[PDB]
Amino acid sequence: APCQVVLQGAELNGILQAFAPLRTSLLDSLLVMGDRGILIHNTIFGEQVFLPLEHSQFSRYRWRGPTAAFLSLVDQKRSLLSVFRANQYPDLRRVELAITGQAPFRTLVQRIWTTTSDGEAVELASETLMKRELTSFVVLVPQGTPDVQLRLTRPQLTKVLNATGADSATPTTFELGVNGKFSVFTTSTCVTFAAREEGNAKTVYGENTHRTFSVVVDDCSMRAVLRRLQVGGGTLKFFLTTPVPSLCVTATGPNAVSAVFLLKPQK
Amino acid sequence: DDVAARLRAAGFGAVGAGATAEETRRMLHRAFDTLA
Repeated sequence: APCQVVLQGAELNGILQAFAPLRTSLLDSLLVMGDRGILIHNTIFGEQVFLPLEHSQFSRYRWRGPTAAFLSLVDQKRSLLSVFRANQYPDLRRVELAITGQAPFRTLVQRIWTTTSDGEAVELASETLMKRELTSFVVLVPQGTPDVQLRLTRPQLTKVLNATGADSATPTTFELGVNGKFSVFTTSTCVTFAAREEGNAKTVYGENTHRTFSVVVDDCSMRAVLRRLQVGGGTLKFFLTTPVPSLCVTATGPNAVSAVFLLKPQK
Repeated sequence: DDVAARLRAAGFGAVGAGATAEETRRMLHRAFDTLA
């Protein structure tokens, strides 16, 4: 088959770990496959959510032809990402994805194998799901380099999230001050750390920590979303120049998800 | 929709629909880069 993707041993373990903290958050999503890997996109509480699976994270990844997108759900209660669900497949041994055909009529056939067989004779052990690509699909994805980056530890991200506002009547400001003082606050909450360029729990590390800014987040769904994705720690990436500023929070780890929030436009 | 307009004003690149195959192929690579 022209397009083949295999998850076995180590890499299957890696994907399984990537999904653990995510629980059911991405079961209903858009699978965007191409030569770079699988980009899983969603919307949570209205916010843009992405989970990139670099091709290098699979046991085998072979892609040819135009990029292809699939709805993860083959039916209301079943999804192409259900295998990776925490403990739904106890004896899980192998997962294979095969895309056959030609745009816009390619088909995705997902085959699963448990510790009840040997190899991948296909016909043998299994559970299989099939999905037709989308003929037409659109996805707006982030790009470009962030103007500032602040890596935060688990407890640090938690302090921040606890500071962010949760309603239209309580704006939140992310401010990188003169001295490299990073602060997040509302009219009833405040938290601050000391930047410092990455060459003591109040010290956060980042890139271009000299570029000050005072951005405000809209109605701020940050806490709800990140709490839902159970993000441990993460890196805050600020895109300050585009007409609409944006803050992307990428989780710390190997195959971490990212949530992108829009900041109020300035000037 | 109002969100697509907001996302476009935020710098988001289009993948699929109104783009050539090489264009969305380039966009996905950029998304993974910035998303990394």
